[PDB]
Amino acid sequence: MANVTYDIMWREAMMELLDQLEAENPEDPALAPKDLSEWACIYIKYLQIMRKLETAYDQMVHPQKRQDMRKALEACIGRMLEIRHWMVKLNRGLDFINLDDILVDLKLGPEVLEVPVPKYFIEDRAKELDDRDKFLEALIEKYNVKGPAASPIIRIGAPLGEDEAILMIQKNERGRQARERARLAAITKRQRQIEDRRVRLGVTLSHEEAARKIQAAIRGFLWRRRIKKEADKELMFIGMKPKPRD
Amino acid sequence: MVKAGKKVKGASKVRENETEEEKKIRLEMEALAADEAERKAQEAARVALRERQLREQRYAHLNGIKIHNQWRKIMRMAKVEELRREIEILSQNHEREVDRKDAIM
Amino acid sequence: ADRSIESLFAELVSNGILQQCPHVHVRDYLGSSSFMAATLEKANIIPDPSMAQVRQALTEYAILPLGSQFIHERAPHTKSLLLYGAEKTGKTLMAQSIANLSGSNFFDISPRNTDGKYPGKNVGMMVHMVFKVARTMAPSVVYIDEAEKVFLTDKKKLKEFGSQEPFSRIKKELLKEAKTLAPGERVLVLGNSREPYLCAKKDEKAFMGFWSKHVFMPLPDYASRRIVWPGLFERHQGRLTYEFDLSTLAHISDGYSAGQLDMAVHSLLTKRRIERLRAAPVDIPEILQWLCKVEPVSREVDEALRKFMDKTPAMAVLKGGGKPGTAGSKPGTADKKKKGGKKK
Amino acid sequence: MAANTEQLTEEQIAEFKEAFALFDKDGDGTITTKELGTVMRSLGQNPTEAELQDMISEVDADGNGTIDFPEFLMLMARKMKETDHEDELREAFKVFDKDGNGFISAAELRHVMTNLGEKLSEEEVDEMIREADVDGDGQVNYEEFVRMMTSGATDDKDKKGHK
Amino acid sequence: MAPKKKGTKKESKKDAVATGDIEGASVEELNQKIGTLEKEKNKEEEYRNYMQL
Amino acid sequence: MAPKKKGTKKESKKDAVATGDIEGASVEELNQKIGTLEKEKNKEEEYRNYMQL
Amino acid sequence: MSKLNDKHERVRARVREAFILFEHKEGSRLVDFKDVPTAVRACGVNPTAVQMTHILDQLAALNAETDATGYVGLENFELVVCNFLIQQEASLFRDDYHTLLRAFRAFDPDGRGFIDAESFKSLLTGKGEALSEDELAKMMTVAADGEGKIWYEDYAQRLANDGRTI
Repeated sequence: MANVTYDIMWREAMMELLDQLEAENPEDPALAPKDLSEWACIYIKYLQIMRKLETAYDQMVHPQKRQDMRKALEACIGRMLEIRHWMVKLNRGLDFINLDDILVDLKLGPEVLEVPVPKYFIEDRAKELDDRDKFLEALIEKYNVKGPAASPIIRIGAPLGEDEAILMIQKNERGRQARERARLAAITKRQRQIEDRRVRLGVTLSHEEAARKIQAAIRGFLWRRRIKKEADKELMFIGMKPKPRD
Repeated sequence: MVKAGKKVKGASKVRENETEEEKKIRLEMEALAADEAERKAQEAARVALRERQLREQRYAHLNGIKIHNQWRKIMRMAKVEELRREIEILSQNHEREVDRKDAIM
Repeated sequence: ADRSIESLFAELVSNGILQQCPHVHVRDYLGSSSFMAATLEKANIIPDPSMAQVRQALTEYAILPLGSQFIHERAPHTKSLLLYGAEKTGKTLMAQSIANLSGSNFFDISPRNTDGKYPGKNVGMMVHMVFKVARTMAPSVVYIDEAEKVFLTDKKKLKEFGSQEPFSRIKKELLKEAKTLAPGERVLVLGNSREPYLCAKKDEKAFMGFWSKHVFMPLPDYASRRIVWPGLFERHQGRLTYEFDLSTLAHISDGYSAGQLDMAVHSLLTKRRIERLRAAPVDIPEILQWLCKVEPVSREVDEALRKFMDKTPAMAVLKGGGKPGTAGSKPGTADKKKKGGKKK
Repeated sequence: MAANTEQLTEEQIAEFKEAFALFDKDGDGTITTKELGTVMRSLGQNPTEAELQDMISEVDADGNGTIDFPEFLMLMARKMKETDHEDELREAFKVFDKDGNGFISAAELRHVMTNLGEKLSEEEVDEMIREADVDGDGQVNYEEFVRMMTSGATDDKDKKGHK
Repeated sequence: MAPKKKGTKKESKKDAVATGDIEGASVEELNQKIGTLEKEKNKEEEYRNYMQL
Repeated sequence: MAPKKKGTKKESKKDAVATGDIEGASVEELNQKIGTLEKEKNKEEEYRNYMQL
Repeated sequence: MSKLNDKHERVRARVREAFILFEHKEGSRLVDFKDVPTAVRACGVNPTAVQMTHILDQLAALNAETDATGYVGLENFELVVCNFLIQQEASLFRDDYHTLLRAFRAFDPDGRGFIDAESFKSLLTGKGEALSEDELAKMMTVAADGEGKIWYEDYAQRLANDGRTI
């Protein structure tokens, strides 16, 4: 976006924080948030506030603007942590709170519940964490320590003996060849039966008839390909297939 | 068919008087029985998974064909609607273009 | 005081307690949000919380406070997060991801890790090692694996572990040095439990009372399985085409865990299989061939996990079996009243 | 009519409905007689132009150019009884396989399609050669050609199960 | 155009057949009841898989 | 995600009753199969309603 | 009882189809003794060489009561093969891809993933019952690539899922 637009959304974050404060302590105490519905809407509001403040603090090129944003982002995140802990206390101790109904009512998605990870938790310490990892790896190579275990694999078992493997491969291959011989014999028998039927009927397959059958099959195959491609295009047009990304 | 899952109370006393040669024979027999059960369980799991696949697939293919047809029709007539939106958007776009080209004149 | 902090760091790295954190993310733990968890509370059914909710709660409890010194000074100070669940459910993955995202030192004081290291009275020494290093170079996290065995005091089950030194050797020093922490120090203690219900009677109280926040992280549901399967294939560098029967695969893989399916997919996907994936995408019978050698999680383990959940204080108060366990309840009052009424 | 349609399984009915509705774009429940052959071929059948015209005359008696789903279903019930088999297709190919060596030259097969029988257009033959002579060696293995034209038509789930 | 729910208000009444005791009744009727229950379970599984897809 | 009813401990060995040889099974066996089929149908219906909502 | 009955029925139908496939003449209900070894294996099972010799000896003994030398009757072949399948001896049931992959790893201790076709030829022809050169060439037409390397994984999968209906 435009840098002036990002400054505008930072200003909007400031007004949203002010409005959240005012809603928390309105001039009418009866309008103050009393139930979990209002407090959870307020919590979602701080969630989006900290989301966009976090994005802004990431993306601004202005040093002093980001320095001012750092306090706002830290304070908003800490406030949201306070709100989360307090709502868990008021939710009979359940650390997990269900907001799908409220999100649907307010026209928001479950992705809002996914609290983003601030990037400045790592980016600001790039060189320092680089040196720390360098020290870790230097100590690792000095002391010859083994890292975490890799992804586990089905322990199929130790390989069988050489002679036993030879024997069972021999039976397996004889069985496979027997099946192949049976399939070939079946195909040959079908061919012989069809040719004998044609001979008995007195119908010999001429070149013209063979060409007609082959061209019908080719037309069917090519038309199937074209139908599948046009159906794919209709899928991606009316919304049934993802178009191949360019 | 003796149920190996039920440990008989008193079988530990028999192992006390078992000789080394008999212990090795019993251990080998137990290992062979355990491997046979494991392979049978592996075969049964593969068969059960395949059958649960097919029964699920038996419903799956026909139901998916029907679903594809029904929502194909539904969002076909949905795609019909957005053409009118394109028409209107292009109408105001061309009107604005005509107005602004006149200003340049 | 006469030992340099850098020397302590080097020795901790050498002993396998302090290890380099792998580069993984919390979003590697796939899943779909529970689309009627609230409807289940409406119907008076306590749902297994969605893994999206689990990630949200874990982030808010640990990552956001630990990330900033200013925040951690004033936010609700959470010192212990309890992650208990079945095998291969992703506890290690979540721990590593949180540690990497927080950029914290990682001190592994798991009993299996520390077996054969600092035997005897030096069990008290390793704790001071780790605590001083963590305080000096915050942020830092101390990791415990199979935490149900640290607080155990039964001798039979301790010896059944086949350990030259009992796993409960670190219990007293862990408890003593835990109370020395304060907000703003950016030092955390994280434990992963497979059978948290193992602690019984006297050990059960000392077990439950030590972790502040109880995080129930369950198995993925149908949509979450449909998300996890292609994600696991992509993690193992495989891919399933658009026409893959993912719905039937998820339905027949109902009951399988994320890590268990990851292990099965790793076994199924070989280098030649990856090379020929373009020539032949993975088929469900091909998956089932490997999956037959894979045993799913027994219903008894899940039911015991549910009983431990019910024993956790929040829904323990919910189910009307126990009064709210306030920290101000001095033990002994219940026993004295019952024992003083039969001497007249 | 009902007796003929009773031979149809519900899966076959659903597949025929999908094929019909693919070219029933307007949703009125009918498809044109020109797209009728295309719907014929979408289901794995390989009707000739003469057969298509004959069945158009048989069913489209009113001559409106459109044939509806029940007539489609009875036509399917009539014509799947005589579906051309892979053995018959291979017997057709061995007629032009003069040497009996298992392959027919690409140019020879192109001339066969462009000169004998229902003449295939030059672009159709180009696609035929491109999808048959995949390696581009100028030789068409008609056995594998029969195999891949039969593939995608006759119940690939059956081939999956027959492993 | 998902099918209207004017089938459920009749299938609910149609699925409530003979929820009484089976004590002392015959092996034959037990077999037919097992068959009907198998059919009901198969239909429920079919519809579940349908709308799950 | 069908609700995990407490009491399904004994259904694990009952859901494995073979659909074969219904004839020849005693009255008690047929009653047990009837109960198993009813429980499986209820589970499938709950699972279907879960997808519905 | 009904499940045993229809298991027997499907076994009988499979054996009948196998015999009809190798029937010498259409309707003659006779299969040549030299074609019996392939017909026996065509029933979805791969008994060992000793078991095949035993089956051939049993069929010859049963045919000794008849005057058709060198040919096996449909009833006797059905009885023998259906007996073998019905009693469900573990030798007839086929191994899985897991055990096939286990055994195929014996000849590749280095874990290269491939086995030399020429060396595997000599191993097969000199160990166990001697494999013949014709079937050896047939099998290296399938398993051996252009480099002479036998990538044992796909061949094991083929030997697992070659006609394995589940």
